[PDB]
Amino acid sequence: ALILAQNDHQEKQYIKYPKLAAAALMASTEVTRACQRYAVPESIEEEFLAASVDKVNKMRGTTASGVYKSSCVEGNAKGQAEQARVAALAVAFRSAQKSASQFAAERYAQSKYGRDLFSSTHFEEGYANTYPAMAAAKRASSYGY
Amino acid sequence: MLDAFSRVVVNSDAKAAYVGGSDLQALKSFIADGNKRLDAVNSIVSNASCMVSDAVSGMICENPGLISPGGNCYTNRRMAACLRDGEIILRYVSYALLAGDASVLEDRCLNGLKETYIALGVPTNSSIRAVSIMKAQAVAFITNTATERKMSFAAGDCTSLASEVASYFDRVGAAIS
Amino acid sequence: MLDAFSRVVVNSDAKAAYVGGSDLQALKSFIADGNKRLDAVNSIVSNASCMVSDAVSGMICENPGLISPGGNCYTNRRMAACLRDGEIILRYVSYALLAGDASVLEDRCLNGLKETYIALGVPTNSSIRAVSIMKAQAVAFITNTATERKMSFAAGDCTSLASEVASYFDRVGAAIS
Amino acid sequence: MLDAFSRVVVNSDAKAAYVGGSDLQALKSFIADGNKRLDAVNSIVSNASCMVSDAVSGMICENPGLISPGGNCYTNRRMAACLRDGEIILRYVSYALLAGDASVLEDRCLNGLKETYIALGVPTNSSIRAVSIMKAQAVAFITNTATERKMSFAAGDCTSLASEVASYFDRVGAAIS
Amino acid sequence: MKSVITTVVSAADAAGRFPSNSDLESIQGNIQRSAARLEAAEKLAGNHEAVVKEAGDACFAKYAYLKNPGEAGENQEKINKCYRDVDHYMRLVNYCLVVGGTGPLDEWGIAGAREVYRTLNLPTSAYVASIAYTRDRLCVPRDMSAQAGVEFSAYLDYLINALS
Amino acid sequence: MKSVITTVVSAADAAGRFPSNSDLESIQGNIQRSAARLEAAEKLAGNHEAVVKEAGDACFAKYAYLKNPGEAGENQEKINKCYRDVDHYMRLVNYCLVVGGTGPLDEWGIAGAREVYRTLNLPTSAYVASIAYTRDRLCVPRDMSAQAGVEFSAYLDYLINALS
Amino acid sequence: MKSVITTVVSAADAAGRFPSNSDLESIQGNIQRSAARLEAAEKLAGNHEAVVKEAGDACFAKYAYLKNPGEAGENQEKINKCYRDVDHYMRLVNYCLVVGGTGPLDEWGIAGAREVYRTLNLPTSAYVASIAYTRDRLCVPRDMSAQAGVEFSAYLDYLINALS
Amino acid sequence: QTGLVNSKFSARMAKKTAKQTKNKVDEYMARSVQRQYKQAAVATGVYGTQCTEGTVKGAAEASRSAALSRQFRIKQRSAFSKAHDLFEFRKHAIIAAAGCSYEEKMVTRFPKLAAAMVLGQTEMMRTCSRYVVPESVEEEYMAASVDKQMKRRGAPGGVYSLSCAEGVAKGQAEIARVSALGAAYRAASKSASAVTAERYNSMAYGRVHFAHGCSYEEQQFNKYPAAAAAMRSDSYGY
Ligand SMILES: C=CC1=C(C)[C@@H](Cc2[nH]c(/C=C3N=C(/C=C4\NC(=O)[C@H](C)[C@H]4CC)C(C)=C\3CCC(=O)O)c(CCC(=O)O)c2C)NC1=O
Ligand SMILES: C=CC1=C(C)[C@@H](Cc2[nH]c(/C=C3N=C(/C=C4\NC(=O)[C@H](C)[C@H]4CC)C(C)=C\3CCC(=O)O)c(CCC(=O)O)c2C)NC1=O
Ligand SMILES: C=CC1=C(C)[C@@H](Cc2[nH]c(/C=C3N=C(/C=C4\NC(=O)[C@H](C)[C@H]4CC)C(C)=C\3CCC(=O)O)c(CCC(=O)O)c2C)NC1=O
Ligand SMILES: C=CC1=C(C)[C@@H](Cc2[nH]c(/C=C3N=C(/C=C4\NC(=O)[C@H](C)[C@H]4CC)C(C)=C\3CCC(=O)O)c(CCC(=O)O)c2C)NC1=O
Ligand SMILES: C=CC1=C(C)[C@@H](Cc2[nH]c(/C=C3N=C(/C=C4\NC(=O)[C@H](C)[C@H]4CC)C(C)=C\3CCC(=O)O)c(CCC(=O)O)c2C)NC1=O
Ligand SMILES: C=CC1=C(C)[C@@H](Cc2[nH]c(/C=C3N=C(/C=C4\NC(=O)[C@H](C)[C@H]4CC)C(C)=C\3CCC(=O)O)c(CCC(=O)O)c2C)NC1=O
Ligand SMILES: C=CC1=C(C)[C@@H](Cc2[nH]c(/C=C3N=C(/C=C4\NC(=O)[C@H](C)[C@H]4CC)C(C)=C\3CCC(=O)O)c(CCC(=O)O)c2C)NC1=O
Ligand SMILES: C=CC1=C(C)[C@@H](Cc2[nH]c(/C=C3N=C(/C=C4\NC(=O)[C@H](C)[C@H]4CC)C(C)=C\3CCC(=O)O)c(CCC(=O)O)c2C)NC1=O
Ligand SMILES: C=CC1=C(C)[C@@H](Cc2[nH]c(/C=C3N=C(/C=C4\NC(=O)[C@H](C)[C@H]4CC)C(C)=C\3CCC(=O)O)c(CCC(=O)O)c2C)NC1=O
Ligand SMILES: C=CC1=C(C)[C@@H](Cc2[nH]c(/C=C3N=C(/C=C4\NC(=O)[C@H](C)[C@H]4CC)C(C)=C\3CCC(=O)O)c(CCC(=O)O)c2C)NC1=O
Ligand SMILES: C=CC1=C(C)[C@@H](Cc2[nH]c(/C=C3N=C(/C=C4\NC(=O)[C@H](C)[C@H]4CC)C(C)=C\3CCC(=O)O)c(CCC(=O)O)c2C)NC1=O
Ligand SMILES: C=CC1=C(C)[C@@H](Cc2[nH]c(/C=C3N=C(/C=C4\NC(=O)[C@H](C)[C@H]4CC)C(C)=C\3CCC(=O)O)c(CCC(=O)O)c2C)NC1=O
Ligand SMILES: C=CC1=C(C)[C@@H](Cc2[nH]c(/C=C3N=C(/C=C4\NC(=O)[C@H](C)[C@H]4CC)C(C)=C\3CCC(=O)O)c(CCC(=O)O)c2C)NC1=O
Ligand SMILES: CCC1=C(C)[C@@H](CC2=N/C(=C\c3[nH]c(C[C@@H]4NC(=O)C(C)=C4CC)c(C)c3CCC(=O)O)C(CCC(=O)O)=C2C)NC1=O
Repeated sequence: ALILAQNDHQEKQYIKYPKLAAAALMASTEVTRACQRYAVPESIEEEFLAASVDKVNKMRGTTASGVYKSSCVEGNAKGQAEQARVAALAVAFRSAQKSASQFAAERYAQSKYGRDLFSSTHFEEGYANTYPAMAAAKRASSYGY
Repeated sequence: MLDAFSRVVVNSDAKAAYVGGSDLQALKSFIADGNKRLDAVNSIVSNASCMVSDAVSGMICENPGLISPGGNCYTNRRMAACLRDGEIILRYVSYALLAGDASVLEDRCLNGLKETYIALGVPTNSSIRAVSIMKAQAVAFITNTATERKMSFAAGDCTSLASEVASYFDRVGAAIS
Repeated sequence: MLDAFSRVVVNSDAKAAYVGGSDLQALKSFIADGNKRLDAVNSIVSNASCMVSDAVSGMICENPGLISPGGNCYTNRRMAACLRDGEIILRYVSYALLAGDASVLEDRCLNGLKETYIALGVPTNSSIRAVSIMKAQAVAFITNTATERKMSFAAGDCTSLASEVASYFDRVGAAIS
Repeated sequence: MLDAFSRVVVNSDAKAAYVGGSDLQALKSFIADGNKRLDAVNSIVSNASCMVSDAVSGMICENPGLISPGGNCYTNRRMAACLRDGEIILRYVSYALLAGDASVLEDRCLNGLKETYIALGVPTNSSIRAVSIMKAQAVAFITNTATERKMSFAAGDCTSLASEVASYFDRVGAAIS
Repeated sequence: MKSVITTVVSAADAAGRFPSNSDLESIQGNIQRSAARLEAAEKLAGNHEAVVKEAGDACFAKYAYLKNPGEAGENQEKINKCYRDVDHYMRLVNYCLVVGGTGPLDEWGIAGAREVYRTLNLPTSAYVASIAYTRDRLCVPRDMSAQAGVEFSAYLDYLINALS
Repeated sequence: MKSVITTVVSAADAAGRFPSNSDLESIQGNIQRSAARLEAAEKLAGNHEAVVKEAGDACFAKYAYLKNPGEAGENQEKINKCYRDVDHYMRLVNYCLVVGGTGPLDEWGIAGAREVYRTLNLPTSAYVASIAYTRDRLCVPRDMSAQAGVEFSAYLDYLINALS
Repeated sequence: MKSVITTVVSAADAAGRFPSNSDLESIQGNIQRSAARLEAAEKLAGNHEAVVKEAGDACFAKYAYLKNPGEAGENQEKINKCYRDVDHYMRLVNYCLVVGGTGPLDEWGIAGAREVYRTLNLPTSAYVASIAYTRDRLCVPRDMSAQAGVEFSAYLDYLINALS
Repeated sequence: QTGLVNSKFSARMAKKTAKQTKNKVDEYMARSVQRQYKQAAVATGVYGTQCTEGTVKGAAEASRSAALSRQFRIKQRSAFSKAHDLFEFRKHAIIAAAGCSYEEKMVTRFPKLAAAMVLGQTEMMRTCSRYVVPESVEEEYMAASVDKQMKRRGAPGGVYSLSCAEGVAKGQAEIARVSALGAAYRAASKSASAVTAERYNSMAYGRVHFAHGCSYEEQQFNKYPAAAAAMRSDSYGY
């Protein structure tokens, strides 16, 4: 949130209030659909490039010993794992019904998102501008998933 | 996921038949040599770190143009990204050897590995040589026929699991080509 | 196709204006050294079959992984195809050097050739080097600093046409990258 | 095919001699009347639309039997093909004036045409009267003696170019009649 | 487009062959006679508004029936479109004075022109009076030089030969 | 034959068109360049017995291995057949200087050459030394004119690029 | 991949038939004659390093002019790449012994070979010298069996029928 | 949700992407060019003599099911044989769409447009190998010599390809006999005005598509236009 704040008042508000900066990231990745839940790979080789970093992203969903952490859990009652399964396919289907102006917006927004927060080098921005769905599958590492 | 106990149960579910003792003969034989298979998987995992160094440096010494500029294992980022996927293939065939069925391999590691290596410019002819030396390193560790480090084992034949792990490595080879 | 003459026509067709005396001085100076364009492109086509043997074997001796078994220049059908497109690219660059514009390049040669080399497993990182050796050879024959053959030309300056072909091989090198 | 510059090659290849000072007087003169020749083709490309209509309606005013029912100008489909092939042989003789030889007539116009015209029901008497009337229309444009349209040119005798096209029209009007 | 360059670069590409010494020799013709049509270009471009004032009413000189009601030139704004229409064709022959071929004519001026005039009822046999009036309106030492007039007239009656 | 004249007639026959000013200006290249390509015409035709003798042994000077038996230079009538072939080629180079293009070399010397020389055990690298020796022995103001030496050598290394 | 099994099932797939009794009978020929060509396979495989040194120097024994400056054996690494290619041809004739046909030659050694050796200026007459030195070096009951020398050498002179 | 490679249960990204729409525009120009090239055959209201399927009631429906299996075999090509089919149909269409830069522009984008034009332009001026019957055994042995060289890439290395194959089912290839035997007779029993339009267009086809300024190949094509109409592209293996 320090590297998406524009003026120094906004980056001062993100420092003093750490719960604000968490939902500031949740502001910017909903007004620009750079989530995994809006990520549509255009082809099968970009679908696999998305899954190359989800398996790194699930590796922080477990601890360093190998026990499953509490950050990644898809059910708390009987049948809630199926209820979360049958709901997430609907919002995956709603991610395929965007307009052509909405698809081309987030395609240039995902590659924008992956190369200012997650590119210290030339190859990390080499993958982002060529495969924008790989840039959509990079979490902040405060989340387990 | 479909393991060896669950491969047969979707075959019976294609016709909705109760699975019976004519079909457990493949399964009760499979559970009888399960101590051999756990003696087989452990021989791979306990030598798993150098086995990808045994293979990828075997790939470089056979073909020295990969470390040449213009090769796809040239820079130090790329050799790290080849040794990273040297061990993912060995991790995912130890997942298929322990489960007794290659339907953890064909969907969690190779469902789309063909077009991934095509669109990245990864050479297909040298990734066959990266995985075939690990094919010859599996069957030396299953059959305890390693010429530099032999492991202590109980006596008996183990030629079926060497044929099974070699039948997992060619499915890696026939899909990425 | 188009050329350098028709490039200012279709730029003036977008504004629907008559090409007056103001913008034709780019083409008034172009016909003043029309002998220089023919005196430059004659050095390329006279050494055209020897430039692609100078470049493909320069690509092999710098990156020896193509002549490894399995590699992209191992089957003797494949080396015949690599020398086949060495003189296709050298034809189409010398087409664009003769016409003065690169409009013959990205519709008959460079159109779809990037995804064709990806779908064939052609290593494009060494395929830049086979073009860039032809860039260093076409810039040597035009200014006549080629250190095994000099030709007979009238004295003057040809650095404006040395960069005309050097911006065309890099148009090939940027489209298949 | 042949042309005028290729005719002295195959005349010299008919005995495998060289092309020296004996055969070059016809060819060193050929570049001198080249600006007469390039002005002769420019005269005939200017006015091809009426001079086929001068010919195919001058065939009508001496022979109205094809607009008689059962002829060859009774159909509007057939009257297009008499206008389409009235200019193709005009296009081929303008090819022959640019080439300096009638080599393109005996393979693309003459050969096959007599075997064509028997299988169509073509009146052979219409063939000779069409070409000879537009023969006089051709040399009227070449010698600038067209009595309802004039043209600006450079001064000099031009009957050598008028006789060269006069040696072409009696070729094609002979065999198909 | 058809030019001097674009014919021989497309002809050599038919066999997949290099530019031979025949093909460099055709480019040499496009230098000396290029300057003949080049001084016809900006002299036409500096005087284009006065030719269409004389080529516009020439179509209404010998065909004064265009302004009758019931035809496609009946009102004033169609005559203003008719003055716009010939200025496109005088812009197109200014382009072949640069490229030396018939490139910007045969795809931009003739291709489709046989069917848009038969479907919108504009007479091509009366339209060619506007171009052919400018053919004999050519004073070869007073308009421009001499050898410009043997090719600028050749482009205009090519356009007469293309519509009819 | 492929010449300057034969290209533009086939381009107009492909389009189904009359020879326009793009095709007309190609023969303008046969006005300024045919003064220099025909300057080197009779220099070869008037001295064809001199160039064949002291370049035909330059084939045998670089490759003296042919005089061993089993090879092509093993008897005198084979060498008498060997000097005929480079006398055939320089006749064809003289045939392509007088035609403007590269027609007589292509139609009569190069087409089918790669099939005969492999089966008859004739080294094309032994052909190319006799051709290329005439290129660099050629002095620019002494043998011919300055632009004719560029012109005669440009047809010479086309044959080197044809055989290799 | 021209083999016994491959050309008999592609003819059945051309007409869309099943493998009939004409097609199973060709594979019956791959038991009797397959004993002889496979017996010569490990004879070549077990002794390949002594072939390409002792029959590879016969290229520069006869054609000694290649070591001279200018030609294809002008230094060490072009000499070293020459011994690699006869070792490439010794694998593809060993690969043809086990496919029962002319498979790995016709794709990996023959097709396109006659254009590579032209543009790389490699004389194919030197290639057939080192192969024909292996063709006549055959003591028939001492290399292999009596009929194994027939089927082994049948691919050797097929290659000389291909390179020449 | 994450990708389908780990712990999912149904295939996703069922959306019209860029490559599917690029295939969708190219299929529609294939249904426009094949519309327009059939307009020269059926120019009046009646169907012509050569727009026929067969003679037997079971053979007219067998023409479609063969051709529906023929278009699968172009889809079943290898990646090297698809790319050689890609650029060779690009080259033979610029020779087809000769004098226009706009008609040259459209084929360089759309790839199934290139297969649609040069198959239909062969069948517009009837330069096919089926529509020509040579008048004598002089012209026939010239025509029988050239197409065996055109059949020489049906077996590239002596083993057959799939593109030359005509039998796809049990008893399939016998209908492929009699459909072409009737096509040989209808080409022989065609109208006298059409068959001399065939020989002149086929000898104009071979001089621009395969001769390319050669005096010898133009001379045999002007002597034997039946051999010129047997000359096709080399992307067709048959
Ligand atoms: C879950 C599935 C899964 C795999 C199957 C592997 C394999 C794999 N490797 C790479 C990525 C890579 N993989 C290689 C590997 C190789 N290149 C070669 O020349 C050799 C043949 C081979 C090593 C032996 C290299 C060099 C890169 C990086 C390419 C680059 O940086 O441009 C990628 C793209 C994403 C990335 O950047 O990592 C994937 C998916 N990793 C995974 O996460
Ligand atoms: C140019 C470089 C180069 C290499 C890296 C190797 C690569 C390599 N290793 C093996 C063959 C093998 N490679 C290994 C792997 C290992 N061996 C061990 O003792 C360890 C446990 C582990 C490394 C940590 C094993 C177990 C075998 C089987 C033979 C044996 O060592 O007992 C083989 C096949 C048989 C052979 O030729 O040896 C090859 C090509 N060879 C080379 O030419
Ligand atoms: C009109 C445009 C046009 C081109 C640009 C060329 C280029 C081109 N090359 C190939 C085909 C090929 N091209 C190469 C070339 C190379 N591989 C290498 O290692 C080198 C980097 C490079 C040579 C310098 C090879 C090796 C093949 C064959 C691949 C195979 O056989 O599988 C193909 C596919 C068709 C075929 O297989 O022949 C095409 C279109 N040809 C054309 O028609
Ligand atoms: C590793 C192996 C290796 C080779 C095979 C050569 C190949 C080679 N030659 C040149 C550089 C060149 N290559 C040529 C080509 C030729 N020279 C001629 O006179 C002929 C016409 C033609 C060979 C038939 C020319 C003309 C130059 C420019 C310098 C010169 O020779 O005058 C370059 C460019 C160097 C650079 O990029 O800076 C390379 C790679 N060099 C190598 O390092
Ligand atoms: C039966 C009906 C009938 C006709 C339609 C005309 C047609 C016609 N015109 C000419 C004769 C000619 N026809 C033309 C053609 C033309 N003249 C021009 O000035 C234009 C450029 C162009 C019309 C577009 C020319 C140039 C001549 C030569 C005489 C001349 O016009 O100066 C002749 C030959 C006269 C002869 O030799 O006997 C005929 C038959 N005459 C007829 O008897
Ligand atoms: C049909 C084929 C054909 C050609 C090949 C050219 C041949 C050619 N080149 C130049 C002429 C020239 N060529 C060059 C070029 C160069 N000088 C150098 O020192 C550099 C090495 C090189 C730069 C590329 C220069 C500087 C001139 C003089 C400028 C001029 O008069 O045009 C001239 C004019 C002077 C003369 O008569 O020689 C001609 C006819 N023209 C043709 O019609
Ligand atoms: C029945 C009549 C008949 C013909 C008209 C020709 C036509 C023809 N030529 C080639 C084959 C060829 N045709 C040429 C063309 C030429 N070669 C030259 O020396 C000239 C420059 C130019 C003729 C003008 C070339 C260079 C090849 C070989 C490369 C290729 O396959 O195109 C092929 C492919 C099969 C083959 O190689 O024969 C055919 C059918 N062949 C025939 O059998
Ligand atoms: C059609 C082309 C054409 C020619 C090749 C010459 C004809 C010609 N002159 C010489 C003969 C010669 N040529 C030269 C010229 C030179 N020698 C050099 O060392 C310099 C590099 C160069 C000056 C620029 C000299 C000095 C001789 C006499 C010595 C000799 O070569 O025998 C030779 C070889 C020896 C002989 O037979 O006399 C030939 C064929 N005239 C022509 O019309
Ligand atoms: C071209 C036509 C053609 C054939 C049809 C076969 C015919 C055939 N089958 C076998 C011979 C045999 N075939 C079988 C196989 C079987 N036996 C059974 O009862 C099962 C149905 C089946 C098991 C898969 C066995 C077990 C033998 C005997 C063992 C052996 O010969 O290896 C033999 C060797 C013995 C003999 O010579 O009779 C022959 C020639 N070969 C041919 O060339
Ligand atoms: C598996 C199939 C296969 C082949 C058939 C060969 C064919 C072949 N040879 C060479 C390349 C070469 N081949 C030779 C060989 C020879 N030159 C001679 O004078 C002798 C005739 C012969 C040695 C006996 C030489 C000297 C070169 C180098 C040519 C060059 O680099 O320009 C090349 C280019 C790449 C390379 O350097 O390897 C290829 C593909 N190579 C293969 O991979
Ligand atoms: C696997 C393939 C293979 C063969 C085809 C043979 C062929 C062969 N023979 C010799 C080598 C020899 N070969 C012979 C044999 C004979 N000399 C004659 O005159 C008789 C015709 C014939 C008896 C059968 C002799 C006497 C030598 C030793 C002389 C020498 O140094 O060449 C060599 C050189 C290296 C070696 O000794 O092996 C080879 C390749 N040997 C092989 O290993
Ligand atoms: C899907 C894409 C698509 C195209 C690219 C075009 C291509 C095309 N044009 C025509 C048909 C035509 N095409 C033209 C166009 C031209 N002729 C010329 O002489 C000019 C040089 C050129 C303009 C650039 C003309 C004038 C016709 C009708 C007459 C003819 O066929 O020549 C036909 C045959 C249909 C018919 O007979 O009418 C086709 C397939 N049509 C399409 O549907
Ligand atoms: C433009 C208008 C147009 C048509 C009237 C139809 C023409 C047409 N093509 C085929 C059917 C076919 N047409 C071809 C095409 C060819 N075969 C060859 O040998 C040549 C290479 C190529 C052009 C002659 C092929 C390969 C088939 C399928 C097999 C066949 O029946 O011949 C059929 C079914 C009848 C039959 O041939 O058996 C018809 C009516 N298609 C059209 O596009
Ligand atoms: C004139 C229209 C026409 C034909 C041709 C034949 C087509 C034909 N080919 C056959 C059979 C056949 N078909 C082919 C393929 C084809 N043939 C070749 O010589 C080459 C090079 C080919 C690829 C282009 C081959 C090679 C065979 C022989 C293989 C075999 O008979 O098993 C069979 C026999 C199928 C059977 O009886 O089951 C027929 C009927 N019929 C026709 O109506």
